Amino acid sequence: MQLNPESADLRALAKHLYDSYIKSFPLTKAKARAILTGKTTDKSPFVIYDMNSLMMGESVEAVQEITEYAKSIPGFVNLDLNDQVTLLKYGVHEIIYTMLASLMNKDGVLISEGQGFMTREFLKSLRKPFGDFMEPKFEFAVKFNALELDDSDLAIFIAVIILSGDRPGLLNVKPIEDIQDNLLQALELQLKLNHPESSQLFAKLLQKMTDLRQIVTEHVQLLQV
Amino acid sequence: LEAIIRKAL
Repeated sequence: MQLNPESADLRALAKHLYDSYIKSFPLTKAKARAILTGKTTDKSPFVIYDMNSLMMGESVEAVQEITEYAKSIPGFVNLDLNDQVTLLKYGVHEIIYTMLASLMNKDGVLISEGQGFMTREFLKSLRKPFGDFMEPKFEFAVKFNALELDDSDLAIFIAVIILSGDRPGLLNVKPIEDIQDNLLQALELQLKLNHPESSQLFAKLLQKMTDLRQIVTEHVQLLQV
Repeated sequence: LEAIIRKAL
């Protein structure tokens, strides 16, 4: 590869998506990992690890933030308004579970915008079938966080999921795929520059999208109860 | 909800 005008426009597209990633979402991964690790910021979160800790601590919001970020993707607002709703209808759950891995470690998940922290084992100890609600998300997060993506990687990765040309009921598929092809080019370059150690990380990220649709499929089956 | 999406646009 070389540093040429096409490469610079892909990096400028990456920077634009990252700035919108920050403006649209309050709690990013960089601040999430800082809270979960030692370099914590302000007030420490209230850990909920059993029933007693639940008492002394006693999705709709994310849908609005993701739509705000989708409006900043170049060309998304110019699509047919019905297709814009269709892309966000079948993709918002895949985004939320991707953002959820940023707030997760092997012990639990960050809740209440970092004010609380509920452990993984306490969520599994809940009564059936509520004990199986968050467990598929943790198993995905352990594998997903093993890729060690940052906010710059996730910003473009979130954009590729939105511009999925295979959503049911898309009136105009071709212009959607032309944007995703541009997003895929920027995501490939972003991963090669930011991850000199991960062989075929671009291929591994695309395979994670198949795992995301299996979570949403499994989550809807759990919601029919 | 699709109704929440068909609003922020």
